[PDB]
Amino acid sequence: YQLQVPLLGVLDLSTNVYSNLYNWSASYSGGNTSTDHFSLRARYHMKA
Amino acid sequence: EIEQYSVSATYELQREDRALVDTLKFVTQAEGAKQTEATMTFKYNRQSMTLSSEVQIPDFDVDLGTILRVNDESTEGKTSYRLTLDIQNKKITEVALMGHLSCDTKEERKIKGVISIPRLQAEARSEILAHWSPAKLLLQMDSSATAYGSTVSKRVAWHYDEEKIEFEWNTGTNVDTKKMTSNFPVDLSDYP
Amino acid sequence: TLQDHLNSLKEFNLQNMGLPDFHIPENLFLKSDGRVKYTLNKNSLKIE
Repeated sequence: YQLQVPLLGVLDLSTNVYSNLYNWSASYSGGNTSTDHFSLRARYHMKA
Repeated sequence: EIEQYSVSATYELQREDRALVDTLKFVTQAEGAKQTEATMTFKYNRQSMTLSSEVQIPDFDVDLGTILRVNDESTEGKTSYRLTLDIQNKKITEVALMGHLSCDTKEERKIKGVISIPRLQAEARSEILAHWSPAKLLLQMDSSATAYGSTVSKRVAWHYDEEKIEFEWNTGTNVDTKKMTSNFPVDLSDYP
Repeated sequence: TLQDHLNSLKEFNLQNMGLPDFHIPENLFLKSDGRVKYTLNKNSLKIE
């Protein structure tokens, strides 16, 4: 049988907080880069 | 100096060019050389669906004037209106309220609310747009206000696309010490 | 600046309510910058 599966897109998220004496940034990306080629690169980075 | 006292509630249908004003006057006064006219008049423009309330008491310096303006811009293809409110002590608008509605039933839907106070540097802005389309609906949020060195801004935008779904939200609330100090008087007339 | 404030206080003759000297930063910023983005492109994976 033939089935069509929608791709698992790439998820992009980042919240960056900026306050006096403390600037904070968050950035993570998820989701398969290529659903039909099986490429995952999900990465995060938390900085204060 | 006075021959009598009369209190009267006289209605009059007044003409304003095109418009007709259902004017009701309430006046309390002395009659004679001495006039004690304390008048509370209220006027409605039934042709411009506008209400106005007026009061005069010079003994206490009362010359208050309040106007509620409703202007009809509504049509079958566009439901639109423009609301104005003038808070006039001594017939000087020290508080004003305005609204602009422009809703195109096809795609565009605009809502805009404004608050302004000249003497107190108090301004609030609430503006909303919703651009409809059968494929997708586009949303925009605008709400901001400024008063006494404080800036408030709220920016949230969402949009759908077949290729991707995008959402953002930026929150802004900043205060400047010197600017707030200048805007808010830290000095009093007779205090020094 | 509090020294000048005290000098004014010597005669008990101030000009303002309180001390307008500001220790805190002249600019006080508090912000949040968050975003969600996802690539649901219509491409799909065909499976047997």
